[PDB]
Amino acid sequence: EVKLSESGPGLVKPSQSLSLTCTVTGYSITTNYAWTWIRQFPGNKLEWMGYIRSSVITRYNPSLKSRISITQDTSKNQFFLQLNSVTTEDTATYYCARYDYYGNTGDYWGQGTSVTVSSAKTTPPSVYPLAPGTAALKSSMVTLGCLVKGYFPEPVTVTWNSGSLSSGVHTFPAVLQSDLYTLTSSVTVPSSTWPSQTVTCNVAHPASSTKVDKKIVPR
Amino acid sequence: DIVITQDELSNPVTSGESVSISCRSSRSLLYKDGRTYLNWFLQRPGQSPQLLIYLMSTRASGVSDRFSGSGSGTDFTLEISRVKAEDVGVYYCQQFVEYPFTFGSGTKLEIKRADAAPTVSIFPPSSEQLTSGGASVVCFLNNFYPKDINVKWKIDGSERQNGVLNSWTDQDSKDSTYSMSSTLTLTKDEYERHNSYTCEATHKTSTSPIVKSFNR
Repeated sequence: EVKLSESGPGLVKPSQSLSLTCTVTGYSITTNYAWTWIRQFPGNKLEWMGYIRSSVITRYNPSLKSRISITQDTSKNQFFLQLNSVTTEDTATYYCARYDYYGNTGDYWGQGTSVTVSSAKTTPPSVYPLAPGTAALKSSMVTLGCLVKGYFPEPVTVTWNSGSLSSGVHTFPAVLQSDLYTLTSSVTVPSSTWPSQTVTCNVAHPASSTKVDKKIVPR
Repeated sequence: DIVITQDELSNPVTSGESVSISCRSSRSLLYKDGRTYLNWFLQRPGQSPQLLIYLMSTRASGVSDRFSGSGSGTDFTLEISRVKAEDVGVYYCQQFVEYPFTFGSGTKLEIKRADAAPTVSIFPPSSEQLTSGGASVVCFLNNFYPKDINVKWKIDGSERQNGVLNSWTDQDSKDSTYSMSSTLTLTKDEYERHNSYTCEATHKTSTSPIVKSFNR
């Protein structure tokens, strides 16, 4: 199974270098392909950044001028992106991919890693429970939620009951204000299951190494 | 470098219908080996792009035979046969004939389904947030179709616009609906100056707004 996976910092300061790693599994980066970096900007435009092939031969998008280097470490089955002198325009989701001569990638794109370029400080979220005001039409369904307020940078991950509750969940895109993001997540469950059985949202913010659980208790 | 253009889809497609999506290159993508170097990708909501077609008409392994590519050296068509809810997302073309392997800006497929009214819920600030001096009131407007919707906040019966932030999901890959969250944020002191908090959703499914409120 050929898989690729990106890793690296989710936040970089302007003027410094962005570095990302692509770890290739199920395939040798010595098999003959264009090991490629692509990025997708906010608003979703895609840009080809460059490739490495045959361990040492690269080509880059001229848009990146002299700021990009792609290298590899055959011993670790990894290739690397270095983008120097970054600015806020380099904020994007970064993907690695394996292209062949004919443009076939197979299913071999990474899941993508967000990198934000900003001078703003890493900040963990406050997580607040959203419990219904009073009571309403039971023997049907109830909607609960959590408000994830004041974090930086993106992303957070939200689960309910440690991922056991996956149906009936809506996690909304974050909104940015004053260098902080806020998002909310709703979950809808049968009214026979809450408050009888507990409902907890789990909120991870990898950039700050924080994970919070918030049990939703009746008001 | 090569300019790639895609047409927008002006109308949503009902499950079971077929739809063509088109892209255009300023330069021919036909190469000297007789192959035309054009790829199609689908990016489903929240996912990485997935290759559907390469070399203009060759299906990637594992891809449904409902996806087929055709065209000339400069005009290309992806045909999606018997569209399913799970096909929703953005379809991109990419030229692969010369660097910098440019992508088109995408074509969003929307699925047409039966109108559905939003399920509206409102939530007061938590005790925890109030202790820190803040007060956010949250309203969810869930699982509606079509996507066009208006949310209005009222405090003690007066329309309130300042301090409101909204967010919308992409179309759901399973039920083809949309959802939206609206959050009104005030200081604790401002929150405690009023009693009634209301969020009103206006959607084509009704003449009258769906109104949800609480009293502090």
